[PDB]
Amino acid sequence: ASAPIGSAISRNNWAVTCDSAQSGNECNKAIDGNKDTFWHTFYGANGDPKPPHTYTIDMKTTQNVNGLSMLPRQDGNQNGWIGRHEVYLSSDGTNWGSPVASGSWFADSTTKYSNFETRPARYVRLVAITEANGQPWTSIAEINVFQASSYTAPQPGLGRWGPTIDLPIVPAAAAIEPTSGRVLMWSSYRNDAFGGSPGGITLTSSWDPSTGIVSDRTVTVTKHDMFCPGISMDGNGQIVVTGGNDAKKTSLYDSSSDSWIPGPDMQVARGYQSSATMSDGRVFTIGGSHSGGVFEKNGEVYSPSSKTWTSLPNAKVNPMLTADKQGLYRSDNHAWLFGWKKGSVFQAGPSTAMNWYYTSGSGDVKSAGKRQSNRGVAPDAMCGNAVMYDAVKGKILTFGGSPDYQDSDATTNAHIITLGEPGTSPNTVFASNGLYFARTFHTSVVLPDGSTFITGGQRRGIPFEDSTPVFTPEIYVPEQDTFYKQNPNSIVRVYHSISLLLPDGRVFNGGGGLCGDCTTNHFDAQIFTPNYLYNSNGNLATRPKITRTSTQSVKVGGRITISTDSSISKASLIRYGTATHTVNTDQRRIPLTLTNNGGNSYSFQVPSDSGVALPGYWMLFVMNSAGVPSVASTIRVTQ
Ligand SMILES: [Cu+2]
Ligand code: NA
Repeated sequence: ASAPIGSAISRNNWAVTCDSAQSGNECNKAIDGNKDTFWHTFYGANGDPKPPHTYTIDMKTTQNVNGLSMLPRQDGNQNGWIGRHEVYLSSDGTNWGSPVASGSWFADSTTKYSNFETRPARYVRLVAITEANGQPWTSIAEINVFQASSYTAPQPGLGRWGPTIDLPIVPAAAAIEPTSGRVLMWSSYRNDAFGGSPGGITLTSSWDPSTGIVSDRTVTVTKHDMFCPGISMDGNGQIVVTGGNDAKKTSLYDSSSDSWIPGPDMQVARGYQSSATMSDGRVFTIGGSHSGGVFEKNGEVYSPSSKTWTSLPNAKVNPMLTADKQGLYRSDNHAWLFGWKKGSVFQAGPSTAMNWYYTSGSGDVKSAGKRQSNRGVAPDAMCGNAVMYDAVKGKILTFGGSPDYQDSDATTNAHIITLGEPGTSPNTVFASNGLYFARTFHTSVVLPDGSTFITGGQRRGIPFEDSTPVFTPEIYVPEQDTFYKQNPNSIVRVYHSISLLLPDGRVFNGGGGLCGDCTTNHFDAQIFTPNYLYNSNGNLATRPKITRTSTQSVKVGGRITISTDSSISKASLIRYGTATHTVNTDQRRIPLTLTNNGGNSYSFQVPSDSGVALPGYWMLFVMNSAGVPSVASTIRVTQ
């Protein structure tokens, strides 16, 4: 199921307006309180007008609206079930403006919701852009509008959340399609659950920021239920999805052809393992005792070229196990892995013990000591996040998480780890004074500017329960060694939520739930707009534009020349991310050293070490002096 974020508004006083209504299926049937009556557009004898169909409400008075519920027709007929939709709010009934929510609802008869941030409005409009089976009609049994108890306007300078993207599924795994810029999400065998899966099928969905279209598709070709997997963008730009509900499979998503392809079977059955692209475009994986068995799952490496999985038995999982109360089932999951120099992989936690994984020979592991600082040794941080905000200086920021996967309190620990040469004990220090808010199951992304956006989670980890939520996000400014709160959101984002950086510099935050029947499913995502895109007056700043690229495919050590429309102060390369279960081994940022060629022409070299400039797709962003970034340019980096 799902739930609204506010309380239902009384329908005494409403005045409803519909585009069409068939006698018997009147406009008001949707607001009578009886699940048996339903509004229906013209049909048969009145003809068959196609969508968009519109349902407008006049509340008479101004409310702190925060949501809507759309219960479809419950008579077993599917006719009129809304697919594509849009929700608008008006204070006057004439000036609607931009939708507070839009997206697609799944083709079923469960109550559909639109949860969005609180906005005072007297009028509400729901536009049915599409019927779910491609029919001309729209039908609604009952319709409700929710309200917040109070209204507090976002503070200036702290970002803004909104709009809400409505999805057919709970996006528990996601990825950016590099060549298309679309956000790819998957659930499992069902749109809202994974439990007792027959395996072999995965429900996927995509959102296109350019066209605003949300679409879904069942993937059966790789005969893999992609829930709870390893995710890596390999050397060739393919997304490698391993195990999970089908513990030994490998599925490959090719962005170019926008197709799914079957890969070789892993050597070892795994679930909840982390996987990391290596300096040579290969994929390394270790642990994953959630699926395929609970035992010691040592390393394995995938070669895109030969299309084989090879076991690395001396790349031992043992030194990286946390001290989880549930033992091995949890202890080897979601390792904080980073591909580094010379086929090496660094493991930064969650265990207190950090390690060096080597991929030469039948593998190896070497200790890197302990995450610690002046305040002591850092405890296990299962579900803490790890972000490489400066791959050049080998900087990794670590935060939050808990000793045990669940039923454990989260912490505010935060650390800066600096990597050197593989085999060496990196330097770790505490980050400022820690997070403002203790959290676990939170997500994060490194922004164009090297700052890390931190959002969601709860203070005590209890999967599928939206208890002790943190709605106030935080941004860590590396240069200042300071954390800063941002405007809070209204949707709880705890277990199974995700975050990805969008090519326009905005953050896509969504998901949480995937517990079937529970009311904690969240079939959506919100957009967070960082203050870097707003000018002094709360308006959107003007963006520098990248008018030309010498090329869009470059070798490590290679050079790129660009022309801009305006003078730019800084530049950065951000590798395209993949996310699920708090793990994102794909994102990393490389700060660029720009050569001014005069005339708004600049050149830069892409780092020569492929362990720094890991092969795959990257977004190129340029910032003016004001700090406003351009929309990314996509650059393919080859080793
Ligand atoms: Cu899970
Ligand atoms: Na009704």
